[PDB]
Amino acid sequence: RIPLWLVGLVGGLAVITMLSLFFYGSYSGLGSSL
Amino acid sequence: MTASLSNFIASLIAGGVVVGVIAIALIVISKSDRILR
Amino acid sequence: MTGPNPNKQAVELNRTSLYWGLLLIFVLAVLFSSYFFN
Amino acid sequence: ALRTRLGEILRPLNAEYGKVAPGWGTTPIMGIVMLAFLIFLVIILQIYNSSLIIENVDVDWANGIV
Amino acid sequence: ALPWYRVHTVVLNDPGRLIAVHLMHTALVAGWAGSMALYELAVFDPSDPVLNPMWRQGMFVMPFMTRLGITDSWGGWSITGESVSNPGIWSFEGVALSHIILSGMCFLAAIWHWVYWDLELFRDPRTGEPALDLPKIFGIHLFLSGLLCFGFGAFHVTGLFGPGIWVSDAYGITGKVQPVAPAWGADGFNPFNPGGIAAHHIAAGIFGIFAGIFHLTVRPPQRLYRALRMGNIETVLSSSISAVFFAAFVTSGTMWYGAAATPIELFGPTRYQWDSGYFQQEIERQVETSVSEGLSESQAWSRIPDKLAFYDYIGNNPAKGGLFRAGPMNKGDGIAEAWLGHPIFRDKEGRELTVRRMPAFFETFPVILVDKDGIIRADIPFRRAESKYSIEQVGVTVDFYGGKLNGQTFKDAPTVKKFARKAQLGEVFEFDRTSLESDGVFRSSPRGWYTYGHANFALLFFFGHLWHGGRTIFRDVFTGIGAE
Amino acid sequence: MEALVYTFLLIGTLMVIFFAVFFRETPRIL
Amino acid sequence: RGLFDLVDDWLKKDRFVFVGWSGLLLFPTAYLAAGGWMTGTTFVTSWYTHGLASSYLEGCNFLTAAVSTPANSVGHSLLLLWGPEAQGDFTRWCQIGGLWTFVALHGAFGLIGFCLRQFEIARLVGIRPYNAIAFSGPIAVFVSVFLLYPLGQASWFFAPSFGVAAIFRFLLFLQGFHNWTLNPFHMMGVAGILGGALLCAIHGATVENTLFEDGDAANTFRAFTPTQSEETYSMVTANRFWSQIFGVAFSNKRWLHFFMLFVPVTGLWTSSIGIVGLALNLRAYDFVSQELRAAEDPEFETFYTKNHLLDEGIRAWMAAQDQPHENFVFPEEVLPRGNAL
Amino acid sequence: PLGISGTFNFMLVFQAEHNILMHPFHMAGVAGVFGGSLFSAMHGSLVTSSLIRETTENESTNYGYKFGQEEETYNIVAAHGYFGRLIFQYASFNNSRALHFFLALWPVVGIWITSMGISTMAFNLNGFNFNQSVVDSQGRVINTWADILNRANLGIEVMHERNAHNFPLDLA
Amino acid sequence: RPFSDIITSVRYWIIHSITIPSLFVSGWLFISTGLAYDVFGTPRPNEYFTQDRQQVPLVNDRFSAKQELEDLTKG
Amino acid sequence: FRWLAIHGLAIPTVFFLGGITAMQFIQR
Amino acid sequence: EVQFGAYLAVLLGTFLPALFLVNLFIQTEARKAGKAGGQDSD
Amino acid sequence: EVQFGAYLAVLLGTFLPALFLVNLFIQTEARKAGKAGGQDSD
Ligand code: CLA
Ligand code: CLA
Ligand code: CLA
Ligand SMILES: CCCCCCCCCCCCCCCC(=O)OC[C@H](COP(=O)(O)OC[C@@H](O)CO)OC(=O)CCCCCCCCCCCCCCC
Ligand SMILES: CC1=C(/C=C/C(C)=C/C=C/C(C)=C/C=C/C=C(C)/C=C/C=C(C)/C=C/C2=C(C)CCCC2(C)C)C(C)(C)CCC1
Ligand SMILES: CC1=C(/C=C/C(C)=C/C=C/C(C)=C/C=C/C=C(C)/C=C/C=C(C)/C=C/C2=C(C)CCCC2(C)C)C(C)(C)CCC1
Ligand code: OEX
Ligand SMILES: [Fe+2]
Repeated sequence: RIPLWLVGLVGGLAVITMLSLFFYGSYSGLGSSL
Repeated sequence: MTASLSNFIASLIAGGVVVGVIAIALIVISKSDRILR
Repeated sequence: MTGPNPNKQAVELNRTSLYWGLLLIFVLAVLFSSYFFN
Repeated sequence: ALRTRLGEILRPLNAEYGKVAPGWGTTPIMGIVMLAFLIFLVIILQIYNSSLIIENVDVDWANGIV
Repeated sequence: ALPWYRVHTVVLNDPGRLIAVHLMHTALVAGWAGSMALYELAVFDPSDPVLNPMWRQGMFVMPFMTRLGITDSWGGWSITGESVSNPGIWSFEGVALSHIILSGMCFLAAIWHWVYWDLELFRDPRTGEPALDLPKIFGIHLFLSGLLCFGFGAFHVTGLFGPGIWVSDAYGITGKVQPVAPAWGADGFNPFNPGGIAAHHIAAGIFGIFAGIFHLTVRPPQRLYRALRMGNIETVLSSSISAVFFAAFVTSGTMWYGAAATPIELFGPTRYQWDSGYFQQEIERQVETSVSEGLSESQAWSRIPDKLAFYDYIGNNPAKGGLFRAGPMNKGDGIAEAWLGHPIFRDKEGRELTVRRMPAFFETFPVILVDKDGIIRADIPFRRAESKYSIEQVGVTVDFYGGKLNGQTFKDAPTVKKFARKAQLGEVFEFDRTSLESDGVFRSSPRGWYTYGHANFALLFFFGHLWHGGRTIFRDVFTGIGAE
Repeated sequence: MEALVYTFLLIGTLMVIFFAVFFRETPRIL
Repeated sequence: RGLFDLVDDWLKKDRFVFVGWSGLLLFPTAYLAAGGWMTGTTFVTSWYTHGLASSYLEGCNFLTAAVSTPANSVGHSLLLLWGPEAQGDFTRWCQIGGLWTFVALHGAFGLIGFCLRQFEIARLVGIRPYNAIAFSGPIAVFVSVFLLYPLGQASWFFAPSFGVAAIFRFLLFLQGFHNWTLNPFHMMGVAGILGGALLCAIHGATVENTLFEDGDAANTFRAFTPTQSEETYSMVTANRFWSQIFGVAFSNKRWLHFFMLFVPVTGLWTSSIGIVGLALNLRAYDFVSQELRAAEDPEFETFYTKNHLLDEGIRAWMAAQDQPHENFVFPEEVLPRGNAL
Repeated sequence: PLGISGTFNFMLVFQAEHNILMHPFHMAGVAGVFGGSLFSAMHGSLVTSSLIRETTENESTNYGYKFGQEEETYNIVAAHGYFGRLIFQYASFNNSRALHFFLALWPVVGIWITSMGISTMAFNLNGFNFNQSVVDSQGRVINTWADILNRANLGIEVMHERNAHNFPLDLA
Repeated sequence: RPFSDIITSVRYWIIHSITIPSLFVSGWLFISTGLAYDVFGTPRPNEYFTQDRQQVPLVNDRFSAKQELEDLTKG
Repeated sequence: FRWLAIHGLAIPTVFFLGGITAMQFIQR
Repeated sequence: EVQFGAYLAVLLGTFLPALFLVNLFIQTEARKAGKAGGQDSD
Repeated sequence: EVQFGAYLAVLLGTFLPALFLVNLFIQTEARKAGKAGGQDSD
């Protein structure tokens, strides 16, 4: 048994590591106009 | 008999097995999951 | 002739649905006039 | 309920109403026709679309005989 | 207590007045086609069927009479131009007057069939309630349409007992009503083959004869009589509409893309004959063979008919008109008079410059002169200050060949700019814009209007398939649903 | 001559707005 | 009993997702339209068809990625995977733009299969089928734009590509070349979309502000059990409110909720009729009485003639890069510029 | 401009000078009125689907509602079980109050956000600009859909107020 | 079984602690090994332009479109 | 069983997100 | 220059359908006054 | 050359008064069907 709010916490900050990774590569790599 | 006509009948056979493997799988599972009277 | 039809009904239109249908025609007349006059 | 002379002739055509063939009947015969007519419409569309090329059939304005 | 949108549902349980209504729609359709064709003969002018055909004069139903074999009129003129002493009964006036007489008789029959609604024919002999045996009514009415299909293709079309179909050549020069022998092979499904039309209505008429022989004798199954609700009459209407917009996408399709059933001598050219350069490449091909047979250039362009260059004109494209502008195409720029010729542009260096042509999208298009390899050599500049490719610099001279400007050469910039602007519009013609008060914007051909109505209709009838269809299946719950 | 039709359509539309507000069929309980 | 009855009873069984008969048409075709879009916007380029970049491999974000329409040389080919163009190769099928017709065709049979889903569930639950008839609205916008609009045009190239900014150019391509905003069918469509958003914002805010006291809590969301027969808001009050604010008001809940169906859906049907009229280039481009006057009088200016000069800028400036197949090489001196811009 | 053609002179010139379509607040209100007209016709259909029999087939459907009645005029359990099978079970509001609140939330929040798109673009804080954003390793500009959208904006920018400008940049 | 009772269970996270990283890394290796450029034919950043072909490549034929893309993708 | 219903949508989604995180670190 | 068939389009597009909808209202109120039996039925 | 305001004179001189006289007949028959009380009164 795992508390449900721990599950939404770890997956919720996992999405932030996915989203902010996508806004990172808007300023670096391809499609960055550097 | 052309390139275009031979490839189309092969797609018609391929269009038969796509309907087929859906239908054959659907008859078998409809036997097992019948509803009690 | 033959007998009276048992499928006679009556038509209704209340005062509410009059103003819808009037305003429907005038607004379509305002909209489509400018194109018809060209 | 007014007998007319033309009404007497056509009366056996309307005298049946709602007789059915019991069971599934000729339904599997119909579907083989409908599967066939589905293939027919696919073929004559792809001839027209030039996505099914038949030898000595060219979809272009042809010299009709004058 | 009916609402205004349910007033015509008193005919649901009344077969005797179902006919009198369906005869009255027929008396209005037939009275339209008679009175439309009488209106078109007061407007038509058979002065020049080469530069003023029937599709320039906005004739809509008139290319449907000439498609199935009507060329003469009681005035003595003909669309083929050959004179006639007597067209008999079936001329343009004879057809128009006979669709009127048919309208007046379907009118009087609908007064009978409305008054005498109570006939024993429509009663059930087992219950007494008014019923229609919809499986056998379909057997009769499909067997009749097998005969009128097979009878049409075998007798009217093939010229056994009929005139035949309007056929034509590939480039819309020659065309005449003639019998068409059917093509039974895979070449019948070439839609530009007129033999496929004869082979269709002969073959598919037989299938419609012997389907009515089936659908008379064999009764429906118990499952399909309940599943498709064949006791209800609205399942006929739900599925008849599906067989009617489906037919209307096809006819609007083959009108717009072209078929042998839509000749470009009657409805006008398609837009795909402008996009591919279908007439530009053909006029050059009849000059490439003329010049190769030892000719001067102006004698080569003089062999080109005025009709062939008239299709090479952007004002005959149906994709140039507008919606709320009205009238014939002659209202566009006037009745054409003559062909001004084929201008050929040459610079001071002497190379040949072709004017870049306007596509069908562009209402406005800048005049650009391009040589053979694609390099921009001259134009008419918007901004005249920093000009590097103007006609004054390049020194473009114009040379006409054929037409009424046959051997002429204009060399100055005022005159060359006037012919460079009118050469991006296809060929160059002299019009008569004072007869019909022609304003100066392009209209559409009857090819364009037919595709408009019968494809906006077919989209609306798709909603009628879903309304009347879902009204058939769900019939027990249209007062509402039960709370239990 | 042309703008006379446009004005008649506009003030004619404002008439049926006036009659719909003040001469409305007043709904009543029971 | 029979074989048909066992299959009919299995599909209609209560389960997680209702399958039914219509799920055999929906679930295969909708899964491949959606997955064909996610693949085509991620991996497949537009470098050979349009000469663009429309993938995530090519640096485009969510906005500038698309599944793009094929070349003009393809014409209106269906671009079958086994066809004469692709000839069985998957890689050359993607580069021609074969995924776009794959998305549009399997998507068109998803909207068929989803509208059949709404007739099937309504017959089992036992209700009137107005969801399936209101969903016919969005069917008339998919068909008459993604299908019937490129059919009337030169090829599939002039269709909306399935991407966010690729719709946005289709909005701009349709003003300069067609004058779409002048068309009365868009004008009756904006009246239904902004009219439909109006009705749910009012009916949302009037039900929620005439609620009854059914509890002592300050939260009013808690005080509603779903199976209760008492109405949850005072219709007499809400009528009395709007009869004095706006002047006229609904006195009929059956007429109200039907009117919330009619207004959004009709704006999708009337706007769908006009876009069929632009497949044929029957556009409402000009008022000729405005155009004949502005030609003879070089002082008469309206807002309407100001929009034509904005459309010459759309027809000239983008059409060089819009249509690389036609090879428009415009000089600098033909492009209409204004003063000092 | 207070008119109809003046509105589209306003919208197109606002596109060239501010790039509203790429701005995420016009994006959040297109979602407000497409969503608003969705949930309007989605709520208005599920009430009209589940009406209770109170009329005959001859008279109108609407006359089964007497004004000011206290009985509920539609089976709300029926329309909940329909939409509970049309998508799945847990996506359906059984609460009619929370349902009639979501109809008021979605458009109004979508138009608050949109009207503060025009406001923040009144002070020349324009929408996104992805022009010349994709380059190869050589450095040549690879076009995107935003570059095609840019050439539509450049056509309106060089043509709006074709006489009012004297200097190379439309600062106003 | 209810959905929230699944993801809170340990046996769920026993299975999906192996399958998620074994499937996310396979989506990484699908790109970093250069495989996605060859299945879908997407140009690498090296190969939008070539030494010979300096213009924008377009398909200009209905039926030999497969053969023309064999031309424009070799160099 | 519903393991075929979710994992037809989730097994692709994690696979593509494995590729979209890899494309952030690809440069010229 | 305007099209002179547009006056016939608009002014019959107004009047003919709008005079139709008036008739369905007048006979509606006549049936209600017809059944009511007082001073107006006749 | 004819006067283009005469089409509006004639076709409204026909239709507007003739559609008026139809309305007085339809509400006449509705009052007679209103009092009669059978199948059409409502
Ligand atoms: C084959 C054609 C056909 C036929 C025979 C019917 C027959 C019927 N329909 Mg149906 N329908 C059709 C097509 C057809 N429909 C199409 C295409 C649609 C989609 C638009 C509909 C949508 C529809 C709805 C939504 C409803 C019906 C209803 C009805 C029934 C009564 C009609 C009525 O009271 O209208 C009476 C109409 C009037 C008094 C005036 C209508 C005025 C129109 C809008 C403008 C004038 C018409 C114009 C002159 C026509 C030009 C010709 C053009 C068609 C080419 C009747 C069974 C009703 C029903 O279900 O019955 C209970 C109903 O509610 N139909
Ligand atoms: C000797 C054999 C023979 C021959 C040579 C023909 C010859 C022909 N038949 Mg025919 N036919 C025959 C026997 C024959 N028939 C028999 C035995 C039957 C059974 C009764 C038919 C039934 C039949 C039908 C039903 C049709 C033909 C058609 C045709 C024409 C095909 C070329 C063409 O223009 O189609 C063009 C091809 C199509 C139009 C394909 C139809 C597919 C539809 C349009 C798809 C779209 C449907 C959808 C609702 C539209 C909206 C979606 C939108 C987004 C696109 C040609 C005249 C077609 C025709 O008359 O068109 C002029 C046609 O529609 N035939
Ligand atoms: C007595 C018979 C008769 C004859 C010989 C004609 C003759 C003519 N009519 Mg006319 N007409 C008639 C009766 C007749 N009319 C009646 C009774 C009406 C009222 C409904 C009309 C209404 C009418 C109109 C509105 C028009 C004509 C027109 C024409 C002319 C061209 C016909 C044409 O292109 O149609 C082409 C016909 C079709 C394309 C019909 C196709 C049938 C569909 C595809 C059937 C498909 C379903 C099928 C049943 C399924 C089963 C198939 C089975 C075999 C397998 C021609 C002179 C045209 C004209 O120029 O008028 C002056 C025109 O526009 N007619
Ligand atoms: C200073 C502020 C004072 C208030 C200002 C008043 C303006 C109010 C406008 C009146 C609406 C009249 C339309 C009649 C309509 C009519 O009478 O309907 C009456 C109808 C009442 O329906 P019931 O529930 O009575 O109907 C039950 C059944 O009988 C149905 O038939 O009320 C509504 O549904 C109207 C709600 C939508 C209101 C539609 C308004 C659309 C805006 C106007 C569009 C035209 C503007 C054109 C200008 C060129
Ligand atoms: C009685 C009689 C007679 C007579 C008859 C007649 C003379 C007829 C006529 C008829 C007619 C002459 C009719 C007509 C009709 C028409 C119609 C019916 C039309 C309509 C149309 C419509 C309505 C349309 C609409 C529209 C429009 C307008 C626009 C666009 C859209 C649409 C298309 C929708 C005779 C002597 C022979 C014989 C004896 C008896
Ligand atoms: C194409 C094709 C194919 C395939 C198909 C399929 C199988 C597909 C699938 C696919 C899929 C089906 C896909 C999916 C994708 C997904 C994605 C990739 C997603 C993403 C997501 C995101 C990114 C989002 C975000 C977010 C979050 C996470 C949270 C918060 C919110 C938001 C929204 C922001 C085949 C083989 C048939 C062949 C033919 C062609
Ligand atoms: O005023 Mn109205 O539009 Ca706003 O940008 Mn600057 O200013 Mn004028 O130019 Mn562009
Ligand atoms: Fe509600």
